[PDB]
Amino acid sequence: GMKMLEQLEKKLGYTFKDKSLLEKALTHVSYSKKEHYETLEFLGDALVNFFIVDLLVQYSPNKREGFLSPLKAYLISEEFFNLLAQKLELHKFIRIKRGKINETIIGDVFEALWAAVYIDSGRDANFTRELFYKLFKEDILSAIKEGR
Amino acid sequence: GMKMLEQLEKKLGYTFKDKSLLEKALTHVSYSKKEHYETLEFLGDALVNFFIVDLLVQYSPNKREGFLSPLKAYLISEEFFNLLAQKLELHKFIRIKRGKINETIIGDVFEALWAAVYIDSGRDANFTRELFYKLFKEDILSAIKEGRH
Ligand SMILES: [Mn+2]
Ligand SMILES: [Mn+2]
Repeated sequence: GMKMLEQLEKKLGYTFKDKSLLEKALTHVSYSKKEHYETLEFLGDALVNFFIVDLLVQYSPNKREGFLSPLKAYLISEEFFNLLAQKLELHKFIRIKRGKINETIIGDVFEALWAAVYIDSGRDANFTRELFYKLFKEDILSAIKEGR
Repeated sequence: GMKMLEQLEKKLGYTFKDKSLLEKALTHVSYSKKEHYETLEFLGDALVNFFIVDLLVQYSPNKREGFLSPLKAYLISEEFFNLLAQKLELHKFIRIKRGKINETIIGDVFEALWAAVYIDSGRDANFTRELFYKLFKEDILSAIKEGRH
């Protein structure tokens, strides 16, 4: 919606039913102490961590946990979440006040977005995961084979 | 006086399409080096983590990260995981060698068990989620209102 949201949604590849759901995920507490992303981030943290270990398990030509922890630490790293975030230019949609966006914050909004997509889609974890793979399964896969 | 190998499906309310997927989850290295639950439990960690957290987020009274976290470390602890497995008599079904099973293998088999369901199901996160909740949604909410840890 609005003169902005519609554009994040086309990059996202998903249009929301509840627009304020999307907005809450992009909004820093500095902007609204009443409706900001902290709780969605909490959810999206577990959600995304799940999406990525799934790809990790599914792929990865080595299956011992001893191999899986390292790339995993990377794939959930703030550095890698910023990488995927860049594919949506998320810095551009975040709602913030007295202060500037960060990698960390971009990292937390990213988890928040996915939690609201999950929820907005009626808590549809299979669709959400696929949305996620459409967008990022390519990088995640290139990552695993030692992609800087 | 029957149903030794399993009974566990009727507990879960789910019949596996591939039995060796359920077998794999309940199998520890000491019994089978070929297929033990190691990789599933890795998945299962992340799987059950999200089931619990999703519940936590909608049902806890305080939606602040401050209050959610200490509850969350409880609800995904081996201790509590065990209390969830006791409802499955999971120990009963584990294919483990020697005499020491322990509390770490069990919550781990608990973890690898909901990952095997996930996968057997054709990766249906939603169905697996509800299947999970039908069995423990009860105890998770409860534990939220008492608030431990
Ligand atoms: Mn975060
Ligand atoms: Mn574990």
